[PDB]
Amino acid sequence: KIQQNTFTRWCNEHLKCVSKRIANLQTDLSDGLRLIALLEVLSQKKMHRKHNQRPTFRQMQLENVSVALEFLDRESIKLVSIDSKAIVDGNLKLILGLIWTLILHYSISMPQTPKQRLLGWIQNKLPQLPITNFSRDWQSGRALGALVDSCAPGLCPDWDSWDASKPVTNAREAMQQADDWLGIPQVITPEEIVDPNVDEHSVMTYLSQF
Repeated sequence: KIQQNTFTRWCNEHLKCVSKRIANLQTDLSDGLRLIALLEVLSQKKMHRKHNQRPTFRQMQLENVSVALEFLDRESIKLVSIDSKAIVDGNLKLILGLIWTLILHYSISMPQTPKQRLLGWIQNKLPQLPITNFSRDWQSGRALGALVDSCAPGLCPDWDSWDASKPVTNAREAMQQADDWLGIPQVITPEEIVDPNVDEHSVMTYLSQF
C-alpha cells in the first residue's frame, strides 16, 4: 500500500501547479488529462499534439493516453511494457510502474545508475554513516536526522543521541524539519518510512527530493 500512497502524494505535488489532484491512482489518470498535466509540469514543455479536452468516451481516453506516451519517448524516456489500454483500463500495476519511470527520470536521473547516483549523493552528505540501502538504514529515523542536519546544520543537531527505539518520533521530527525549512514535501509519511516493510522505491521518491 505504501508505494501507491507515496507515488500518489508525489504526483499531487506537481499537479498542485495546475490545480489538479489525484485521489485514486487507479482511476484518476485514465482519461489521460491528469497524466498529461503531470508530464507538462514535470517536463515543463507542452504536448506535441492536441488532445481531447473532454474525453467522454473510451477512444478519446485512448487518444489522450497515447498523446502522453508519444511525448514520453519523444523525450527519450524509456518505457517498459506500458500501453494506452493499460492506463485507460485502470491497470494499477503498470500505472504504478509508469509513475515510477517518471520519478526515476525527472526526480532522480535528471537533476552510473539512478539508484547508485542517489545512493552516492547520500553517502557524500553522510560520510560518517555506512549507508548501503533504502529501507533498513532509515528505520531508526536517525539517518534522516543526520541527512536533514547535513543539509542545514542545526535543524537536527542532536540526531546522534536520538533514541533508536522511537523511530516514528525520530523520523517525524527530521521530516517536519525538512518540510518547514528545506521545503521538502512529505510524500512518504514518517510512519510509512520507518515501516518494517517499506519498499526502496517509496523511500527513493522521498529522499530524491533532496
